[PDB]
Amino acid sequence: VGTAVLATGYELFPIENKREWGYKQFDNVINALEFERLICASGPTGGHLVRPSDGKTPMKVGFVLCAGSRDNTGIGKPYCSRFCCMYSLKHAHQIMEKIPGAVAYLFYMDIRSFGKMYEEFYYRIQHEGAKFIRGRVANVLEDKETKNLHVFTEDTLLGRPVDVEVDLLVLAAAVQPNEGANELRKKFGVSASQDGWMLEAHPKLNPCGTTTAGVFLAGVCQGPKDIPDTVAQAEGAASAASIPIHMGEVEL
Amino acid sequence: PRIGVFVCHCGTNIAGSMSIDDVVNYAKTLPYVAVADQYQYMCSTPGQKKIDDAIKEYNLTGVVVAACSPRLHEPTFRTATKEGGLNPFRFEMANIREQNSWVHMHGMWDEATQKAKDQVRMAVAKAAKLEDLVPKSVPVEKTAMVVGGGVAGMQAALDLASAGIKTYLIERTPTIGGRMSQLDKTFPTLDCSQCILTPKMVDVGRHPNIEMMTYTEVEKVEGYIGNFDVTLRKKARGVLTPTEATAKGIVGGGCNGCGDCSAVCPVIKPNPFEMGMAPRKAIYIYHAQVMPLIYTVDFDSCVKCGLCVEACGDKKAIDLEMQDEFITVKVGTAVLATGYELFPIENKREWGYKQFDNVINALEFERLICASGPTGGHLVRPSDGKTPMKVGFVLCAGSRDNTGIGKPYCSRFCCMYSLKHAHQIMEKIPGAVAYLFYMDIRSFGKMYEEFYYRIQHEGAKFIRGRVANVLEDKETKNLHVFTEDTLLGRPVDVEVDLLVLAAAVQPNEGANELRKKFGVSASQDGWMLEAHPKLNPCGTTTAGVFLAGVCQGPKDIPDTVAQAEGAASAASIPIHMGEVELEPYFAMCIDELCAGCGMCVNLCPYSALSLGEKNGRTVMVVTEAKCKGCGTCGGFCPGGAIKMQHFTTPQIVAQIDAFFAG
Amino acid sequence: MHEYAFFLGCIAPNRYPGCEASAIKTSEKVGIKLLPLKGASCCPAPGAFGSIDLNVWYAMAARNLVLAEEMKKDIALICNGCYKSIWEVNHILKHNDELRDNVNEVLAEIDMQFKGTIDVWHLAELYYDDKVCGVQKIKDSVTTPLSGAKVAAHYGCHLMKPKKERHFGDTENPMWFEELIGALGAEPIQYRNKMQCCGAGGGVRGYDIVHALDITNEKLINIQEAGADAITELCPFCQLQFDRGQIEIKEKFGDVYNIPVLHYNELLGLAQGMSPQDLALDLHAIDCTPFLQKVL
Amino acid sequence: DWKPQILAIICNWCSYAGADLAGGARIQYPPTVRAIRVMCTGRVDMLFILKAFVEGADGVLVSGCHFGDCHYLEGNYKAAKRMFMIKNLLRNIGLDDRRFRMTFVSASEGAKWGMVMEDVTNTIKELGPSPIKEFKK
Amino acid sequence: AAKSYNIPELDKKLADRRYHLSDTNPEFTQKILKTSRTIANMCYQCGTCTGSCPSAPRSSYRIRLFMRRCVLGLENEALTDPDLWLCTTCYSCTDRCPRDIAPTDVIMAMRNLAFKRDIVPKNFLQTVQLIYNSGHGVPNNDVNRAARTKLGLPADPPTTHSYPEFVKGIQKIIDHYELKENADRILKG
Amino acid sequence: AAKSYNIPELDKKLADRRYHLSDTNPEFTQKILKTSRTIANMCYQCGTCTGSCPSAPRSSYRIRLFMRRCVLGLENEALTDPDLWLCTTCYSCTD
Amino acid sequence: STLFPKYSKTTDGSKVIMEQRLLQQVNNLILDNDICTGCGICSEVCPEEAISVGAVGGVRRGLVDDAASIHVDETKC
Amino acid sequence: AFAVHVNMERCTGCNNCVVACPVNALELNTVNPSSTDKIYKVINGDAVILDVKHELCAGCGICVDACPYDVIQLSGQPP
Ligand SMILES: Cc1cc2nc3c(=O)[nH]c(=O)nc-3n(C[C@H](O)[C@H](O)[C@H](O)COP(=O)(O)OP(=O)(O)OC[C@H]3O[C@@H](n4cnc5c(N)ncnc54)[C@H](O)[C@@H]3O)c2cc1C
Ligand code: SF4
Ligand code: SF4
Ligand code: SF4
Ligand code: SF4
Ligand code: SF4
Ligand code: SF4
Ligand code: SF4
Ligand code: SF4
Ligand code: SF4
Ligand code: SF4
Ligand code: SF4
Ligand code: SF4
Ligand code: SF4
Ligand code: SF4
Ligand code: FES
Repeated sequence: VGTAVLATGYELFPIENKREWGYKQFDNVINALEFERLICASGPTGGHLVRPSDGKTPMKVGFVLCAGSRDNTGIGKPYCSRFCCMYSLKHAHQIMEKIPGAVAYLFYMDIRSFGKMYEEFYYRIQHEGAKFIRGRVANVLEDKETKNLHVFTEDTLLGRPVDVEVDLLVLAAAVQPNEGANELRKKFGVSASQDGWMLEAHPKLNPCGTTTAGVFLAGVCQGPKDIPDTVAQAEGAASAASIPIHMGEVEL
Repeated sequence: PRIGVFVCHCGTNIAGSMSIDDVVNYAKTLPYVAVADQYQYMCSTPGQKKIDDAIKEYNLTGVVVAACSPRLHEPTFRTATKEGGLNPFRFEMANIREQNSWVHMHGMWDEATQKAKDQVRMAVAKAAKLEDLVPKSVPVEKTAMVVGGGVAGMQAALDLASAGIKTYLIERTPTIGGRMSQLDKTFPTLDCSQCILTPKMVDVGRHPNIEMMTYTEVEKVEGYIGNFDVTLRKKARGVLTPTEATAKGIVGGGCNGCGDCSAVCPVIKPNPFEMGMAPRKAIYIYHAQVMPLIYTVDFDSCVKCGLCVEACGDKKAIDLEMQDEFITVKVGTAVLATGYELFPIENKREWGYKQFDNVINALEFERLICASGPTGGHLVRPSDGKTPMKVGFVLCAGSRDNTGIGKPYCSRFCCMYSLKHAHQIMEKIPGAVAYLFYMDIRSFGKMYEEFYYRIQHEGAKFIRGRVANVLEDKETKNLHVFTEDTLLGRPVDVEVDLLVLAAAVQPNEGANELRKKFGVSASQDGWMLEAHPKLNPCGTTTAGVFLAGVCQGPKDIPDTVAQAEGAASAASIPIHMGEVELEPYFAMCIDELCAGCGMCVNLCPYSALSLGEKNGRTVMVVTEAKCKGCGTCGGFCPGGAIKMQHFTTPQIVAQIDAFFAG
Repeated sequence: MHEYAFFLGCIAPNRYPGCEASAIKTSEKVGIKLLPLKGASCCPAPGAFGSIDLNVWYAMAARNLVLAEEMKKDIALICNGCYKSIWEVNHILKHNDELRDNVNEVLAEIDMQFKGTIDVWHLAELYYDDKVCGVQKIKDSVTTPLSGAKVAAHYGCHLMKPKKERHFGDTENPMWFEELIGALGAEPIQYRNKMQCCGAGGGVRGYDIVHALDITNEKLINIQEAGADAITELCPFCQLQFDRGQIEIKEKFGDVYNIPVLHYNELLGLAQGMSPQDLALDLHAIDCTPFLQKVL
Repeated sequence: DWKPQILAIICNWCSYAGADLAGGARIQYPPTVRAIRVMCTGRVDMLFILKAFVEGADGVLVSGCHFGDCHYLEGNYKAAKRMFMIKNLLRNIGLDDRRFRMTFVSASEGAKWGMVMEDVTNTIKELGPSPIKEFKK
Repeated sequence: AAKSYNIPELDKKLADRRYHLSDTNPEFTQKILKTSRTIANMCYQCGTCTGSCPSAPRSSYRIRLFMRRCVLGLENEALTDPDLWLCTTCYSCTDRCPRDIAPTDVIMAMRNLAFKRDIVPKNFLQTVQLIYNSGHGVPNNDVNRAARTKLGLPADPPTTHSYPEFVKGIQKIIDHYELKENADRILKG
Repeated sequence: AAKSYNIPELDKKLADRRYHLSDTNPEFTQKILKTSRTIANMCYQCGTCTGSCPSAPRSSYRIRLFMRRCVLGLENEALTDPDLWLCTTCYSCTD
Repeated sequence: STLFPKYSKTTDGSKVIMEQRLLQQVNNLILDNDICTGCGICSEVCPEEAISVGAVGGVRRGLVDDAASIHVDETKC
Repeated sequence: AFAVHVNMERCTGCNNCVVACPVNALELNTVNPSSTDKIYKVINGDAVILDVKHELCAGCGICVDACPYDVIQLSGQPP
């Protein structure tokens, strides 16, 4: 081949390491891709969100935003995963429209709706009636009998501690480079960033090409992004990979 | 005719709202129907195989698929119909999913079944009258146009040129570069913004495949994906490049950028590059690093004193009588990269932008802090020229605002550039403190959170409260910023020497005029609209026009460059092929029914209709390339002398008749 | 000569009658005719009565409006709080149908209906409008210059705010009322935070007098620092606060300002030649005599 | 025994998109209207509407893009003029002109499409069966 | 905060400070929205209202906190707060809110609910009594009658002070809402 | 909050609640950083500490508020607070 | 927008001072209204057509106060 | 082409602004009168300016200098 484009994507950071949110130890704590499969109509359920513990329909759902992100303790990731505020808003909307009378609680610390129509989406979700509690979740306790989850944090704007009891807790976990991505980028000769994602030639004016000639980056493999930004990056990489093929010559 | 009806279940999305068995039996008993059949996923490979096998076995003339929307799956089933020995356009869909099931789910089943039977009947009636069309292929001119010479325009132009396509780069201003040329340092890498840009500007200026046309506008555009006849206005620059001087006969040359002209010009006016902070003569360049170093003359302010021509001397580069020249250029595709301007923040009266001296906005701050700006890179107070020691940054100034004055959206980069400016002041003025009055710090990009951490570490104060109002101290000219520290829970009164407003951004001046010239629509936000918001953020609905940069929505320089290269790739796709297929929806005049009244001619927005001579009779002539298939003319013509190719009157009337059949 | 029904709420007739007397006289001198309102009452004062019950607020303001409706005239006011009540209830009941219905079936017990046919104006708004008496006409009518006097304007809050509900323009730094004081010949001065509430609104004047007086004292400090010799105002609430509250500040705190507080109509009367006795300046807590020595 | 027969002729670029968006968002409405889907509403000839009404449409609806938002720059101005004239003809032939209306539905107004559906159904139900079906005989 | 001890000072000292979902009153929120006629549930706690309030710098009054209580349904936290009557209704918050909320209208609705549950300062009730008796919140007295006479005006203004037949209509308006029957009852204590 | 009146109960009632830049003690902040041996100036007020505190649900003690006072230099606000001695040093916040 | 091209026109006593501010560079076209004579040899000559002529007789007689003999559009100068 | 404003409140009808205006004096006092339009005419006791659209005045100040009790303000700035 003449050129190569790397588009390895991402996986969810292992959030069972954050023990204060009982991801693997409490039945009714899930993460955002499991929630997306549970809410899809083609998923294991008939599109009906039900509690893993007993198969009953939840009526209160909590969304722990920043789960393992903007975290300097060495367990989580020190960066923002970019799309987790937006997808948590989407999931809150989906539950409030699919289960009548269900309430969504978002425990947030900087809602980040920066893209096109994102702020309007945020406005619409608040209008439909999601509760926004500005406080990073401290810890989660499981009720021994009902299997309900007691979420403990502080409402920083209200100025009081809170104890919100939900039927289902969803963790908006951080994303990390896919499994084997480091092996593949070492095969191709690409370096890594401080964050652990694949590095680009010039961070401002060349976000697709790498320092090794003939290799180009596309998608979340270079850093987390939404589907619009991912597609723009992918077409940019395709153009850069086409530049030397169309000429047919390249000067070393 | 022999029609096959294939009813998809969509995996219970349709079978959970109607009786698919009943719809299928009704289709079997319908007239003209040879075979009626069903499948779980007609858009899947077994579904196309089912269609093809049915075609071959039953000698089908046409295919009707009772499934999802045509806007979703015309290409799929047209290709499935082609593979099988039919024309792609002997196919018609009956939308029984998004207009029957999903809207009649609950408690009404036989009613949805009757609606489905009606839709299938109307679809069969149309398909029994469809006939063969072949899409029109039109040649593509091997040139491209890029409107906008900012980073997104320059990147798109360089990408197209290095792909080998000749490119026109139109810039309204005398220099390329855009806003990034005004930036001083760039977040989050703190690289010298002008310095990183200087190479790429040189590449654009030297590339043989790029026709850099600065100080030029787009008067009018007509044409389509094939040939765009774009008329350009070459504004009277007043000064001749060496090439143009040699062409006009001056051997000694044109403009070499010596500067004697502006050294002797007596007129002094504000410099728009420096946001008005700095003087510039009537004959001028924005900054010393402009790419065409050619020294425009500002004819609105020149007094024709003639000192400039005496200073220029034998070079004879200055022609004070130059006029706006017009040029017509034929291009294959066009890329729009018009950028942005700062929202007028003087409308928000509570922050005394125009009324208090020491309140500035973020591009004026960036020019004041740049070492090439009006100051020697020294941030000083506008009121008295003294160095500030406390600087406030009002984030969200006019943004995420639903009051009707500001913008209801986030401008994306204002949290990041305010962090950059806080860092710059804390490192350039020793002992100065930066206060950021913020409401959701948005550091989402690569290394942005680390940049935020580093700024807090260097010691910027982050007060989570939107500024309520600003009062000016009458004597010291200091600014009293009033808000609440929402996390602390108390009101605050922070007295700063300089207040910087992180104002919202809006589409550039004239951008709506240009996008109406090119036929592009606008978003809810007011930015140019893309073809599909998720999977096609570069192309527009009008073919052959592509978007790049902040003109489609605010973005940082990395995202802008990715978008620009994506647009260049999309614009190269049809140029490299050289062919492009148009959709055969054109109007076709039936001449021995046309009476030559000429009344339809003015109903075409695209001027595709005209009166011409055929067999002595004056009849109407369709330029099938210019027609777009709207149908206005054919819906007008009283005699029925205009035929719309896939939506003919007999077809539409057959649909109506089938609806009323019982 | 334009004719308006003169609403005349509670404080101007019953505490500062010189304000209403000068209103009638000066309005007649310029081309305006102020007709008595027949049996008008308290506009249900927006703070002390709206805080209790919005429905009875609506009903009483609507009754006041339908009195002038039967008179077939446009209301003219001299109080910002009365403007809030009357004008805002008029505006709300001209557009909200269920509230019209509710108020109408309350008023039907007293043989009285609201249809929304008239308009409500503040007298200073009329003095500023160009169709009605303008700034130039005010300058023409002025016969005593009142020169060499520094005068601080207090706009109040219920006339201009919220700007999404009114039509007077900018609330951050208006200058229209400063033009009316400049027409009289007195130079209007600018002081810190000139758009601050006087503190008497919303019933705070009654509920927490010390809190209200602290809010007032912030203003008085700024005004003295600027160097004012009087405070013009367009509201009898604000005049009562700035007048009584100076005495209550002198007793509860230890602060002395002795700054006369005058309604704009009283200053207009002084400019047009009315006598201090005919203006009843002896009914103010704070003596106006230094200001009279300066401007006379 | 009687169910209204309402026929809609919706453009491809805003009204079909709006109906599709309503379906995707799962906005319910009664199943009384059946649509035709032409490219622009400029395509809609007067004879289409009159043919529908003479075959027995209890109501006819024509839905298109907002003014200034036609995919083909100005094709819905022509449709608007045509439908104003159609309203006049139906009033003067003595058929009830509120059996016909033209709505402007954008590509993002799925909720408004649902409301239009409900209101058209309600109005035709109030009006009753069309008189042509018995006047023919 | 372990549980109820029934020792009033210890209950006051160890009151549970922790917000539970049992504390939310959606009916309270809906009543506030209806009465205030404003989009109060759309607050995103920017602090502009508190930053503009003239009562905030000298008291514990926080209009943003009241907006948060409205959003969360904290009835018996909003209504019993003695800093519900420190709003001067200056409308600066409404003038500046980026979400087009009227926090002062929310305050007014809260004050109405507080009156309906019998929390109300006595000046309000006294004003109700005065308006019932004479139709005037600030009525005329003998010294002002003398002052008006010396001016040249009639001894009483053209209001219900001189036309006492409209007082009966005002009284029927007040009695329809039972304002007098509640004000006198609350004053009696 | 207009000024000092020297009537102690009215001074207590109308104490200026408004934070000024004259209220910051950078020396206090630097002493706290040195003695605590922790990066306290890097708090971004997430509320996890208060959400984990066992003293918070039964008192007015707010460790996040104390962190904010440390960052802003509010000496004489932090030190005189009687809820400075309700910390059990359970280290859940640090955890 | 942008502020720093501050165009001002102040009547400082008898001199009408027309100004264009920048950060450090100014421009002051100063007309001495006691010496103007109401000729238009300043309006005929203006290359940029900004100076217009006002109430010559009234100003030269002292009966006009809110104007000078000439008005200069300092945004066009 | 300036704008004159007459303070109707103190105008006495003296008619010395009508007699003294040199544009009024054009009709009867000129050889071969050029224009016969008039700025002022005293209707109902006060001077009314018929020159509504500000086309005939020349800022002469003969009328401002004429009125005995100053009542005519001459505006030298564009209306
Ligand atoms: C104060 C500030 C600081 C910033 N700092 C940073 C930073 O540190 N890092 C970062 O990554 N981003 C930063 N940004 C954002 C950055 O400026 C943009 O991402 C970038 O400039 C987008 O470039 P563009 O080419 O799309 O638009 P522009 O740079 O605006 O370029 C558009 C060009 O098109 C021309 N044009 C416009 N209309 C027409 C027309 N009709 N015909 C012809 N030509 C036309 C304009 O003259 C201009 O040359 C900052 C923005 C601001 C306001
Ligand atoms: S995108 Fe939102 S939820 Fe995800 S890490 Fe960033 S701030 Fe947290
Ligand atoms: S063709 Fe449409 S309806 Fe059928 S399975 Fe595919 S998506 Fe579903
Ligand atoms: S003097 Fe002539 S050659 Fe030199 S910069 Fe000016 S125009 Fe160009
Ligand atoms: S002609 Fe005169 S004013 Fe114009 S650019 Fe040359 S020197 Fe300057
Ligand atoms: S980027 Fe930051 S400052 Fe700019 S509008 Fe969005 S939140 Fe506000
Ligand atoms: S096609 Fe029809 S409208 Fe056009 S010229 Fe022929 S007869 Fe006339
Ligand atoms: S269908 Fe008719 S009116 Fe429309 S573009 Fe084609 S020729 Fe022109
Ligand atoms: S100003 Fe508006 S949005 Fe901000 S806190 Fe107050 S009510 Fe909420
Ligand atoms: S209306 Fe009330 S809450 Fe709003 S600013 Fe005024 S006093 Fe504060
Ligand atoms: S100190 Fe408390 S509020 Fe600050 S970052 Fe740590 S847990 Fe969050
Ligand atoms: S150590 Fe324990 S008691 Fe002290 S602040 Fe931290 S969590 Fe609270
Ligand atoms: S009018 Fe002009 S040219 Fe004549 S004296 Fe005055 S400034 Fe000079
Ligand atoms: S200024 Fe001269 S011309 Fe004008 S109205 Fe007066 S007298 Fe007549
Ligand atoms: S001269 Fe003066 S007083 Fe006499 S009519 Fe004219 S304006 Fe009136
Ligand atoms: S495209 Fe819909 S009306 Fe024209």
